[PDB]
Order: sequence, then structure tokens, then C-alpha cells
Amino acid sequence: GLYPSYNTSPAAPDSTGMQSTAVQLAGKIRLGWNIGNTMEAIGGETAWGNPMVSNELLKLVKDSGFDAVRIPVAWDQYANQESAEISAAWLNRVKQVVQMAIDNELYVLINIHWDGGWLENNITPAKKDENNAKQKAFWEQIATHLRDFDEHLLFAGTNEPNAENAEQMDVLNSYLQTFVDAVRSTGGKNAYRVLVLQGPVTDIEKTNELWTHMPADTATDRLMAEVHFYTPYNFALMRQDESWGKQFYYWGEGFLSTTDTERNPTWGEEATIDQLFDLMKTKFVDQGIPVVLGEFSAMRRTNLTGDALTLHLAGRAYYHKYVTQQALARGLLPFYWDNGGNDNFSSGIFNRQQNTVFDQQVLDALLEGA
Ligand SMILES: *CC(=O)N[C@@H]1O[C@H](CO)[C@@H](O[C@@H]2O[C@H](CO[C@H]3OC[C@@H](O)[C@H](O)[C@H]3O)[C@@H](O[C@@H]3O[C@H](CO[C@H]4OC[C@@H](O)[C@H](O)[C@H]4O)[C@@H](O[C@@H]4O[C@H](CO)[C@@H](O)[C@H](O)[C@H]4O)[C@H](O)[C@H]3O)[C@H](O)[C@H]2O)[C@H](O)[C@H]1O
Ligand SMILES: [Cl-]
Repeated sequence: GLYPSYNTSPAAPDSTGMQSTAVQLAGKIRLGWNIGNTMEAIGGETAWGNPMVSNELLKLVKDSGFDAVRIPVAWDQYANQESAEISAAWLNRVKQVVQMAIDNELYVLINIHWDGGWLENNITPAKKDENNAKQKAFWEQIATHLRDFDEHLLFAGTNEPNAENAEQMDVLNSYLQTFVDAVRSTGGKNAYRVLVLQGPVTDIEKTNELWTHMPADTATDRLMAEVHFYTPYNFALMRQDESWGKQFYYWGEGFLSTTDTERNPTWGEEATIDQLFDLMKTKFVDQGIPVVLGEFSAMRRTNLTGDALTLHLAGRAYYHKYVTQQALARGLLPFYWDNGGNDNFSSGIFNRQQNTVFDQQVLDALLEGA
């Protein structure tokens, strides 16, 4: 009894609008966009440069060709730390954003993101019990408040849990079972809702190596797995050279440099992507289990000038088309990581301030890849 029970209005199981299995639900989704740096921002929905999610944004997203949004959400900072009660106002706000995305005929995946680290950086036997308790209390509140949405709303229990060995993986399995049991306990449409479970560090290789099983579920065929993809780091996100490796400015057959050769990839090209996706195809998809590719993007390097710029941008685009297409070919649901930035080292494909397209190049790539 570290915190009180938040499962206070359990409802009869309700199969209405909840007719699809994870596999069927997955058939409906081919392209996803993260509302990145927004509802998960530390300090508030607008503390990381993005405006509050508006219907206009969600209408643009649907209209641009996305079927789904992944909505990272911060929770801990809105919560009474003694009782783990989440502000009702935050809860209403997350509900309201869910309602609007569902008004726009988008599928929606809400998580508890990094959220300041309380779970994500503490996949550890010392923290296991208090974190299991907090997981339970928060998921009880989130699931109850969102209980009435149809199958357009999926839940994801964690973001990127830092488990790098089998001991930490056993703690993660517990954190995931707690999530599943929380949500199911609230009843209603939550008795059948599709839930998404995260691999260790959402890393394909560590998931293949460490993952053992899915949490136990009272529902039949309502679970998906999730990985992320930022491979190779040197291209997608590296902003400075280190002793151990240099930033890649270019990527893809066709788009490599002959002037500035050390800025080409030494790894993480087309074959590696295909290989990593095949691990996820054989461990999960062939076994009956869709895989959410919850985040991928290669950041823009607008600090390049002239011919270097022009070439980086061509490979960047292709990287995104290639990832999308190769994931879809193997039953991974690709969700683009959009942090809303339109500046250097950012990933925003929309201009959130004007509800317009900022990077038509990357959007067409994603679409043609879809
Ligand atoms: C493995 C995996 O899948 N990881 C995922 O990685 C992606 C890619 O990194 C993550 O998204 C990134 O999140 C960080 C926040 O990071 C926290 O949560 C993720 C944790 O893993 C990490 O340990 C945590 O620190 C985002 O960084 C934050 O960005 C905001 C906004 O401003 C920046 O980004 C937009 C650009 O346009 C802009 O140029 C750049 O500054 C920062 O907020 C600003 O901070 C300044 C500094 O004081 C302040 O002036 C200003 O008013 C604020 O707006 C914040 O400082 C910074 O932490 C990153 O953008 C995002 O891509 C994903 O969450 C993982 O799941
Ligand atoms: Cl349908």
C-alpha cells in the first residue's frame, strides 16, 4: 500500500468498437508521426518550443497522409509525489488531445515517456518495488480516465527502458506485467484494448538477445512489441566528432561523397537495416505479434553549405523512405520522430507555429516509402 488504489470505477468489460486483434489493428496503420517534444516536455506542454497540440495540427497530420500518431506524455511532474495522484487537469488535457486525434480519424498511442527518468533509468532490483507501485498507480489513472475510447486508442507502457542485461530485463518484464494488469483491471473497453510493450532500450539487437516473453494477458491477441531505430547514430543524431568516430553527413547508395569521404558511412548502410528488421520479423511478426517502430528519424544538418548540404539532404530523404519501406515490407509499423524543430539538428517536418509543411522533401520520402 505505498499509494492508494486508483482503480476506483471498474467497468464491465465492453467489446464494443474493440473488435480487432493486434494483427488486424496493425493492418490499418502504415505511417505514424510522433508529437515529439510536446506532451512529454519537462516544465509543461510548451516548455520545449512547441505550442499546445491543436486540432489544426492533428488535421494537417491526417491530411498529409499519416494514419497514426504516437503521443509521448509526461506524467510524474504532474503528480502528487506522496499519493501518486495525477492532476485532474492534466488528465483532462491528455483526454482532450486523444479525443481530437480520434475526431481526425487517427489511431493514437499514448505512453509514459522518459518522464524525468523515474522508471526508464531505474530498471533495477533496488527500484523494482517502488517503480512497480508507481507504474500501477499511474496506469490505473490513465486507463480509467481514457477507458471509453474505442480501438483507435492504444497504450504503450514505457518508452526506452534502460535494460542492458538479463537481470535488468527481468525487472522490465515485471514493469510491463504491471502495466498490462493495471489497464485490464479498469475494465470497460480496457479489457480488450491493444497494448504495446517495449524491448530493452527499444534496441533491436538487445531485444533479440534479451527478450524472453510477452506479459500474461486476460485478453487474447491484443499485444504489440515496440522498438526504436536511430541507426547508425553517426548519421541520424551525432552532432560532434569523438575520438571513437566521426559524424556521417551522407548515407545511401547514390549519395556518397568523393570530396569529403570521411563524412560517408563506415557502417549502418542498406544491408544492416534490412538485417536488423529481419530479426524483429522472425522473433515477433511471424509469431503472431506486430512490432511498432515507435521512433526513427535522421536529423537535418543545415549548418552544411553548398554541394555538401545538397547531398546530405538527398541521402537524408532516402534514409527515411528506405527505413519506412523496409519496415513496412517486414511488418514493422513505422512512426516518424518529429521533435518540432525547424532549425539545425532538428527533425520537425511541420512548422507547428503555422500548421504547414516545413520539410516537403522528408514528407514525400515517408509517403513514397509508405
Ligand atoms: C533511444 C531512443 O529512442 N531515444 C529517443 O531519442 C530521441 C532523440 O534523441 C528523443 O527525443 C529527444 O528528446 C530530448 C529530451 O531528452 C530527454 O528525454 C529523452 C531522454 O532519453 C533524454 O535523456 C532526456 O534528456 C529533446 O531535447 C530537449 O529539446 C528541447 C527543445 O529544444 C531543442 O530541440 C528542438 C530544437 O529545435 C532546438 O534547437 C533544441 O534546443 C530542449 O528545450 C530547450 O532547452 C533550452 C536550453 O535551456 C531552452 O532554452 C529552451 O526554451 C527549451 O525549448 C531541451 O533542453 C532538450 O533536452 C530532443 O529535442 C528530442 O529530439 C526521444 O525522447 C527518445 O525517446
Ligand atoms: Cl476499421
